Amino acid sequence: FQSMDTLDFEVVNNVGWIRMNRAAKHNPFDAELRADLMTVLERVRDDADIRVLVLTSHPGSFCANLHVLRDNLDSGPAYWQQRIKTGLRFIHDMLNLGRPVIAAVDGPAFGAGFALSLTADIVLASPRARFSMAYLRLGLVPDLGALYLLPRAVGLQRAKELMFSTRELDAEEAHRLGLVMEVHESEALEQRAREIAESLVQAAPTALALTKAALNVSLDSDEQTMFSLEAASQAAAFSTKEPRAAIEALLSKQPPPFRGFPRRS
Amino acid sequence: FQSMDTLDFEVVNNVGWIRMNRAAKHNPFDAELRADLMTVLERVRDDADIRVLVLTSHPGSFCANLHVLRDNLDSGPAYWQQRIKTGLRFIHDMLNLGRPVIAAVDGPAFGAGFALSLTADIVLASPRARFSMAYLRLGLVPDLGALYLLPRAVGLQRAKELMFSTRELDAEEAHRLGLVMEVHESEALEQRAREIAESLVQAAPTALALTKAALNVSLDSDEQTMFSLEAASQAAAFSTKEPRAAIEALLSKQPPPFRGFPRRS
Amino acid sequence: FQSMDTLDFEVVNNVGWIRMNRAAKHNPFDAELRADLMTVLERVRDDADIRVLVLTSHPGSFCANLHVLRDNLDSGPAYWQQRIKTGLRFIHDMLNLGRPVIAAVDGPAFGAGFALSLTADIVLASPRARFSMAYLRLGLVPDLGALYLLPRAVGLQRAKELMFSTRELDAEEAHRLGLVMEVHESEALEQRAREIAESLVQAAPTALALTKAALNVSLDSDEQTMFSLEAASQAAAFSTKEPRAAIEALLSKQPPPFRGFPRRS
Amino acid sequence: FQSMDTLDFEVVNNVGWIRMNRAAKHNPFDAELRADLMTVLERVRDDADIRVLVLTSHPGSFCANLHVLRDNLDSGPAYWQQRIKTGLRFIHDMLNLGRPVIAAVDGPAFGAGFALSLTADIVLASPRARFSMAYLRLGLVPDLGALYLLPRAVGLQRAKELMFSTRELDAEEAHRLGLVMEVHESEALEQRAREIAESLVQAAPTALALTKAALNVSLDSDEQTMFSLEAASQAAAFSTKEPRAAIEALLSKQPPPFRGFPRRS
Amino acid sequence: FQSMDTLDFEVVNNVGWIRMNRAAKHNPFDAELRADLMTVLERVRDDADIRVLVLTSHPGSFCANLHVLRDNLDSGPAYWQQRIKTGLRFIHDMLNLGRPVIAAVDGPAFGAGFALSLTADIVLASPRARFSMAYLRLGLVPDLGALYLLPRAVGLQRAKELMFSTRELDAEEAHRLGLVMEVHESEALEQRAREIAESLVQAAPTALALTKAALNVSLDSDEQTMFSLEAASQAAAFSTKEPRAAIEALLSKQPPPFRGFPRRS
Amino acid sequence: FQSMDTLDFEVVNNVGWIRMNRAAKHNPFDAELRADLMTVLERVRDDADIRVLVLTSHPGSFCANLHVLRDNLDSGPAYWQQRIKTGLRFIHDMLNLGRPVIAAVDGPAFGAGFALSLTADIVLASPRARFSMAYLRLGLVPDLGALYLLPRAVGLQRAKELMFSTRELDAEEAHRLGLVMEVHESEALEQRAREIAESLVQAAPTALALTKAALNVSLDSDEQTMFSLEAASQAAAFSTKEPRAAIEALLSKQPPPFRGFPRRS
Repeated sequence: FQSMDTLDFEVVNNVGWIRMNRAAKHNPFDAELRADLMTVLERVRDDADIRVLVLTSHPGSFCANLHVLRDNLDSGPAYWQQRIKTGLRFIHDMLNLGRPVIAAVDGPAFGAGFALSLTADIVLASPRARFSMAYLRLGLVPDLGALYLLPRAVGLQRAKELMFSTRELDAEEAHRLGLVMEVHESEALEQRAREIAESLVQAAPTALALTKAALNVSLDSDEQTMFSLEAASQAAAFSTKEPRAAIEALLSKQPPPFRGFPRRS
Repeated sequence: FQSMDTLDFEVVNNVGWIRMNRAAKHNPFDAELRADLMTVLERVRDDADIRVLVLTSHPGSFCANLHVLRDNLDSGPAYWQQRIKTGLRFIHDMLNLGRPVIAAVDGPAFGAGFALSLTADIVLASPRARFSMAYLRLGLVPDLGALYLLPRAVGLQRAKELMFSTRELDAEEAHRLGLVMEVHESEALEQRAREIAESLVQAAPTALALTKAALNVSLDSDEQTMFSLEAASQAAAFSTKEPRAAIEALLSKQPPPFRGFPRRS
Repeated sequence: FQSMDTLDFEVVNNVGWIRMNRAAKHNPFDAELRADLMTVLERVRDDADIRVLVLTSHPGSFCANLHVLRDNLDSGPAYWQQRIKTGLRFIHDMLNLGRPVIAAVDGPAFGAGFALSLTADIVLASPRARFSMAYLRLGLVPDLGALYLLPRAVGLQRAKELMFSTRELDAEEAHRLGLVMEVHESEALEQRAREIAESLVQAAPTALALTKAALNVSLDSDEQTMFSLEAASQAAAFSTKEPRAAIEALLSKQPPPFRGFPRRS
Repeated sequence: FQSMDTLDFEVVNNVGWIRMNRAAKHNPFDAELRADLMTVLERVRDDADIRVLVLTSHPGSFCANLHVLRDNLDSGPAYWQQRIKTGLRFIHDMLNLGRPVIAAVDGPAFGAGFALSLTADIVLASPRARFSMAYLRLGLVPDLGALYLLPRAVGLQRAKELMFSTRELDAEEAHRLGLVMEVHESEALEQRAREIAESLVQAAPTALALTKAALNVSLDSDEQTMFSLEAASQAAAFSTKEPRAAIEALLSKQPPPFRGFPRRS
Repeated sequence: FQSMDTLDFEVVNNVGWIRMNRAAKHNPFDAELRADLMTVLERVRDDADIRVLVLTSHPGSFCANLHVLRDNLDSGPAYWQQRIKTGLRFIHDMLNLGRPVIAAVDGPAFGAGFALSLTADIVLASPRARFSMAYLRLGLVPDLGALYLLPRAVGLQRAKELMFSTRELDAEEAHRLGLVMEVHESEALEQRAREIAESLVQAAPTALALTKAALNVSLDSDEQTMFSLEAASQAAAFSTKEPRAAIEALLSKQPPPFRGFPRRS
Repeated sequence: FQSMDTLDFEVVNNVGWIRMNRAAKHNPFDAELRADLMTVLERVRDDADIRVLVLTSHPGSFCANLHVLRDNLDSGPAYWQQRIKTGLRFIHDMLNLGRPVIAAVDGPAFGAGFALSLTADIVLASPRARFSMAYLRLGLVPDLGALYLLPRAVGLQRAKELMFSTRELDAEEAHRLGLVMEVHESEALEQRAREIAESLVQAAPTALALTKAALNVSLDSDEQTMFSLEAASQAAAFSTKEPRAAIEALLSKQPPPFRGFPRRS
């Protein structure tokens, strides 16, 4: 249990809970939050027993810094090319994280917050969740990998309308579009994230990491490359203890350690 | 009309009907089914008069072998890398088949069965159809090209939730997501597959094969490559008899040989 | 204000209105329309003050030439490979146009017309709009980049069913599938296109063009390439006047010049 | 035979000779040359009897406009993004030209001239030929598709050293690196280009165009996509008269119409 | 030891020797050779103890069927699209073979023979070896994956000159271009192939197969995809016995089982 | 001037000199060297005045840890998948570094050292330089991005022979293959690296960084994507001071600040 400037981090039942802790400020994606998230990721890397992550906030907020923009308006192309790279190093790290990441969204996920939610493996939301890409309001292009991530979630035409309109997607529509897996009342959201995360603790870390890594590049790739990635990944999976444990159980007419997510209740 | 160990194959009105014939066992995707399907594909290749294929089962099943997994748990990486390749040779062959393939799903399409349904050009289902990727329950990564095929059907976020949750998609949701083209009552399903397949018999084999081949790689490719594929494909299509027959008919105020699928009734 | 053989072009409030003007003939995509559209694009390129384009028709039509096909049925592969390239030069130009293009569809968008609508950034439609790829009825493969564009809008399985069935998508389903952003009554359609287009006049031309160019290739590309494109694009955006104007306004508790699209009314 | 402001164009024995005609100015790649080259390309498109092109200059020059750069130094990102696109439209057209293009280089091919030579199918050079990418001397990135074309010719490491060093490659090294097919004395260069071009007149236009189009995208693509392009292209080639003529000749123990390039003499 | 119609197959010291046995006919790549090679590949798949393959011929020939072309000149696009696919199934199988393939070339490798040599992992040649792509002499595009394979070996410009010129590459130039690893006198060629093949018997089958599979797709892919393939492949390699055996040996100041190829002598 | 455990770092005339300082141990690529190199990269990022980097060693060595391998032989797939990712984070950072990196190689560059040299923009070597990929000797696949980097430098066939043979490339051959830009006597090597690095100090940081970023992804990409990257990059370059300074100088008949590398002497 560690309380940081921009988040609280707690490991309970092999689940790393990242609770962003500046709800009134809407947890802005600034250098301070980036640094705290990097600290979390480094702790996660060094500890295989942190099996699953939940990314969330105090209720009513998620993630949604103009002074730092103002101060750097004329800093020049070389500066901005590098500053974008700093942001992208973080997104790169999220996509490469070999643990499942569940985002629980109970407030605005705008700009950086929407990009952040797009790096999660599973997104759960309440009816309070709002998603928006509003960079064009600032005369800017979408950053933090949004140009890459959004079309892979919703297709080209939908990405275009979202980024040009800068409109807010509500939870129901985000669910309709497959950005959000399930919608729950605000008062029930954390428990659902808990149930799902704790179920994934029982899943094989190797199978999890390899499945995530392959899915994350699938739409960048081609048939033979993905077929070769499948072959290497399955070979790796079969050299772990989990398939035997699962197979023996099922042949003994018993349920395997990972049975999927718990039924909604 | 040939009755095999795992399927019955019948050609009627230029349509090859593949009826998997082990409903009680849920038509497991094993070496025996693979070999029988390969036999069918080889017969299809040698006979241009088998214009369309329907892949189906005795009602109540579709396609859904743990002993062979158990026996090979510690066979090693080299073995598994090769065994995955054997499976992938088959999927490669399905995707490369120059005839339209209609899958008619009236039962569970799980794991290999879901991958199999993903290789079809058109999927028809009843309310009994269930789709699931449950490899993670075994501590394994999805195989038979699922990592490649699923995101191309539903996008990255949806593929992720399906593969991590291992949940069952019902027919209605599969239709909503575009996996399934139409949902029909079990008692009406075969006749619809018949109507659709027999309509495609009238379509140009060259246009059909080239359209399928281009679509199958579209999302792996890029603008100039696909533009070049379009140019080569259309040049090839114009060197067949079908455009003349279709054009002459339409200019004579008559319907062309292929008018689309029959209206639902 | 210029009246051409196949369209009328009018610039009003920095919006270029392209009104195809052969409604009775359904504005066929022929050499004449291509040439007139090319003239428009060349005028747009030379005039940065034409900030947004609306592509539309006299009401009841959109875009939906068999004699030229008949006359060239046996012209040969070299001929057809080149003629396809001529068509594709135009589509290439549409996708590369650095201004937002709004299509307002109040009638059939068939074949070439559907391809044309797919090159727009935003599609608005009435309940009269119908979309269809019916090339297979002619024994031909889809042209004008449809094999490339359609799967990027709707995924592989949906593209396949649309192109094999040759069915007509109504406005409601096209909206459901994300081809169409909003559906409006025919009598209200033009005003909505007007409202949206005039709002985009306030958006930064640089941010607009760079966002469009990046989105248009996102699904052809990969993580590191798109990350590098993001970095270069943002560096370019920050060297324009619009971010300062937007940021100063927002820090002064005032709305920025571009606030998104006007609320539906 | 047409004499233009920046080139002379002559068709002799089905070969289109493009002779750039401002040797003292080193045939700068300006709006005037672009427009004249576009005129040539349009004439080539409309006339299938112009089977092969030779791109060359009065001896001692090839292709190697700072005032237009100076005048536009502060024109801004939107302007430059569009002006680059104008240049790239031309390069796109060169790469898409379905006729073989032979470049005969007897002088500096610098910047735009090097890019131009990279779009040719065959490059012949004299010992006077020099190749250089010197954009970095101007504080600029390489343009006219050089970032795309050069690594496909020489690999990444070599492209990097060339573009960072801005060094001049002589004919011998360019030949060593495969940029240049053959090196001939200045006094012999045109006749070799003539011999090679006239030999290609005998080659099948369809096979030529399809081979060029496939090669031009090969390194952008993947196994299954290129295999599908091969299949469509060969199907198209077999629907022409040339294979029969070639096969009949060879079975009659006679040489085919196209036997390759004439022996060096 | 099995003597077939088009080749003799012999396994000696864990090396599968494929000796094509129709030298006078230049071992034409016909249905008969394809079928015999497929038989070999199937035997190789079923026997992990066949660790390395050598593909060769009786001396003076390698691999270089016009009647079957003549008979099918007007068979049509659908036919040819399928026949090309049959050929490509074979090439696909060669590239996917998880054993190292050494080609020993002591004669013409023309057309199909050049494509065949391009699928090998290592090519050894004598001064008698000649390589040529001469499809354009027949009015055809290069087949058997040449459009894909050649640019990956030599770059775009070189592939173009080779395919347009249809010239013969001698051993020395092929070695210069990296097609050929080593050139040996005809009388010494087989022994060198023997030495190299028997050395690879000591290499880890898993590392071999995974390295080959990754290299074969590297130029089709991108940074993050290849990084993910590396991670999965190394994880798989570390679950084999060979690293321990190699590491223990080297730490004991002893040579590992695989030390590279024997010195030339 | 900072002396670290595995390297000394010195900034002289805007050039960051990285001098690896464990020559007797051959500067092994271990956690300690990685951490020190990361420290350097972080200092480079924070200081735009460190314009160019030289990566080198005390003479006689470059970069060429079995105990850490031995200790982790059976740590499992999940562990190794993550440890490979740690290594790849570093390589990713090298490729993304917006400053030119010159490697000066005066000794063995083996395994990790060869991968490291492949991330440099320019490689200079002495006749003492040796390059080798010898992972297969350990029963392992090449790591640190070698599977990605090597084919982009030398093509597929050459990468294969290098990785399967595990042979040592001498300086002369590495230069022949374009891995090495220039070969200099050991006693002259550092001064050449100095001359080249100090010349690049005069080059535009924006043009440098954008050119590097585009080249690094060129072979992963496609025509339209690279054309769009070119457009965005040039727009960014024109918003810097360097083009004006260079253009004004050249129009004044004076040399620009960056004239290329100094002549060899």
